[PDB]
Amino acid sequence: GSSGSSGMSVDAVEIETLRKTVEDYFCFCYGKALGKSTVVPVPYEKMLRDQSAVVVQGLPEGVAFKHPENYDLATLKWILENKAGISFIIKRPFLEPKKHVGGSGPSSG
Repeated sequence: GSSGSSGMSVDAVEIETLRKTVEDYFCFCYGKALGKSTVVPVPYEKMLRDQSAVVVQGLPEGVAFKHPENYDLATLKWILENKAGISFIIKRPFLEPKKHVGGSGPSSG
């Protein structure tokens, strides 16, 4: 058995929860500008190499569009604060093959 079991900080669940909120947002702005009825996952890996297909506005100073995990807890809060303003401009959809029709009806469980 364990003697001095050391869990995780209580505030930790915060810094982690914040990164998630920002992660989704980027998806909302991206999918929203596309004109779809659902959120789309922003391909950071791709956007990183090619920052033209989709632009990002409403960002702070001395910053650079990147994963919401690379930003310090401090910065993270900012994004969420001035998020309502953050916008996304789609210049062109990345190059990728479409997916064949399979099963409709997205659910959780």
